[PDB]
Amino acid sequence: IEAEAASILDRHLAKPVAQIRKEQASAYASLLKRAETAKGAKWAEKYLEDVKAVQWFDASVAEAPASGPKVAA
Amino acid sequence: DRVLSLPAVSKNQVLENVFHTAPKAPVEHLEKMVSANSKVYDALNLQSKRVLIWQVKPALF
Amino acid sequence: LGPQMEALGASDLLLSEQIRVITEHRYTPDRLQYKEGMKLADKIAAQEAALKEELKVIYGDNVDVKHFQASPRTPVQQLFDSLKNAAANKERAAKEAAAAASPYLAYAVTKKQEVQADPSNIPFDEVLYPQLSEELLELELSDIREDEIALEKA
Amino acid sequence: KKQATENLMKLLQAYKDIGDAKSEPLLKNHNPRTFEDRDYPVPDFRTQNLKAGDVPKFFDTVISTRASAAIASKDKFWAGRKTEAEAASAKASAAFPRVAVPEWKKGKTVSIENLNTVTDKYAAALVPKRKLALPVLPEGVKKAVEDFAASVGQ
Repeated sequence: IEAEAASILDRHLAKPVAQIRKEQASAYASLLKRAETAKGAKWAEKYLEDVKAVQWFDASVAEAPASGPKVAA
Repeated sequence: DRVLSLPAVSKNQVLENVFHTAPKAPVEHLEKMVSANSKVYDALNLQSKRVLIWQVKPALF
Repeated sequence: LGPQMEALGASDLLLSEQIRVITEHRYTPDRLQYKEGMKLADKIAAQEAALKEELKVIYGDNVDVKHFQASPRTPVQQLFDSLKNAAANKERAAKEAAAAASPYLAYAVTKKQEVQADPSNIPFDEVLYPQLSEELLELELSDIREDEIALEKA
Repeated sequence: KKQATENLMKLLQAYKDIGDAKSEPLLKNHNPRTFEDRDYPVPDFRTQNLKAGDVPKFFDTVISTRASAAIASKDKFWAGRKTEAEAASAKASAAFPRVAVPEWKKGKTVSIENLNTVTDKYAAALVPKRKLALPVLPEGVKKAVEDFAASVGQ
C-alpha cells in the first residue's frame, strides 16, 4: 500500500493542477450519478447519505476548526 | 543604389533580436507563490476553515 | 513626399499607424522593406497596447496614448499619478483584505499594496540599468544617424 | 530539475561574469547591426544585366543576404560565447539562496507567523535594487506649511 500510494502520488505530482481538478471532478461526478441512477437500492441511499455526512463533517469543522467536528455530548 | 549603403539589418530585426523574450515581471513570483501558499495555509494551519487535521488524524472522542 | 512631409514622431497619428503610411508610400508591397516595415509597425503597436494598459489604470480608458508615446511622463509625473490615485488604492486594498478568503490572503493583499503604493518602489530602468537606457537611446540615435549619412552623401 | 536550474543559474552567472570582464555593452551583441559588415564590396547593379522590373528584386537579395550574414554572424558569436561560459560554468560557486517557501515539518502544521515572513520575502524583492527616493509630502509637513500660508491668509 505504501508502494501503491507512492506510485499514485508521483503520477499525480507530475500533472498540472488544472488537469488534476478536472480529472477528479469528472471522477467524483461520474460516481455520484452511478448512485443517483440506482433506483431505490439500499446501497445507493446509504451512498448519498454518506455524501451528506461528509458535507456535515466539512461544515462542522468550518464552524470551529481548533475544536474539530461537533459530537453530541 | 543608396539603399545598399544603409544597414541591411532592419529596424524590425533589431527589435526582435534585442527584445527576444518577454521579460519576467517582478510581481509574478509574488502572486504565483502567494496563491500556492494560500493552499498551504488552508490545508495546514489549525485556524483555517478547511484544515486537513481532522481528515488525516481523526479525533479520538 | 506625401506622408513624409512630417517627421516620424511628429504627426497626429500614433507611431505604429504612421510607420504604416510611410512604408506604404516609400515602397511597393513587392519589396523587402515593405515587409520589414509593416512588421515594425506591429512591434510598435505592441508597445502601444502595453502603454495603453500601463496608463489605463490612471487616465481612464480614453487614455490618449499618442501624447504619452511621443512625450513620456517624467519621474515626477509618474509620482503625481501615483499619489492622485493612492486614496482609492489604499481603500480598495482595505476592502479586499476584509473580504479575502483567509488571513493569509488578507495579509498578502496589504503587503503587496504596501509595496505597490509607495512611489519609491516604481522601477525606473534608467535608474536601475544606466548603461542599458543609454544604449536603448543609441538604437534610435543610430537609426537616425544612418538616415543623416544618406542625406550627406546625396 | 533542481540541478538543471542550478546549472542554468550558474550559466547565467558565467554569462554575466565574462561579459563584465570584457566590459562590453549590454545591447551590443544582441544587436545584429553590430555584426554587419559595412565594408563589403557592395555589388553594382549596372554589371548584373537587369531588365526593367528586376532592379528592386536585386536590391532585396543583396540586402537580405547581407542581413542574413549578419544574423548568422551573431549566431556564431553566441555559439562561441556559450562554450566560453559553459567552461566557466563547470568551475563555479553554486551558492545560491533558496526559494522562500513556508516551513512545513513532517507531521506538524504551518504557522501564520511563518507564512507571513515568507510573504515578506516576496514583497521585499518587489522593491528595486536601486530606486529614486521620490518623496511623498506627509500630512505632518503638508499641513504645517499649508496653515502657515493660511495664517498669512493665502
